[PDB]
Amino acid sequence: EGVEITFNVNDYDNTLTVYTTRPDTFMGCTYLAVAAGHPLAQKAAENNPELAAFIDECRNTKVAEAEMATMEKKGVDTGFKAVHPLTGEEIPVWAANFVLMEYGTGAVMAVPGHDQRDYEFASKYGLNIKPVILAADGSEPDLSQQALTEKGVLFNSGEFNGLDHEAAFNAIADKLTAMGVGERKV
Ligand code: MET
Repeated sequence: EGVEITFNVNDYDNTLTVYTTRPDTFMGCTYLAVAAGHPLAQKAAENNPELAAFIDECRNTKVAEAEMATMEKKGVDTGFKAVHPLTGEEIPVWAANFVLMEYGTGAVMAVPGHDQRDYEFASKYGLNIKPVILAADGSEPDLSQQALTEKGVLFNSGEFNGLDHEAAFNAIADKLTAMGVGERKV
């Protein structure tokens, strides 16, 4: 059980769609990551040689999911901005070597405040790291050095503040659904 979530992207005729099993952190989404082989990444490749090079470098490295906690994570800013549906604010779309086309939409929403892979990528590239879950003693999480990986009560999540994990999961899934922008999967 998770959700597909659809973002519009400024100056791009298609949409971006992401799967996650953690809609509860969705207010903490500070950027999107697409596979090198993804249509948006290659529409952008057209006016970007750094990305052309990166895409070719990736086409060589057969990155396997199980080998990923090991590999140097790498990526490039596509230039495209996506609009966060709940928030209204623009977030960068990056191409990343750790996102694949084979399984999934070839795109992922990232919450570096609460997923460690996400935290390492954002640390390395200067992307925003947003706390939305509280530590288990109900303090603000320490995000000076690593991601707070625990499930917990949301904060700094607007209308969703105060909700525990299961309540957040449903309240944010239901909202994205009522906005016709999200879909539960079984
Ligand atoms: C911060 S936990 C959720 C983030 C992760 N990228 C996911 O889509 O599940």
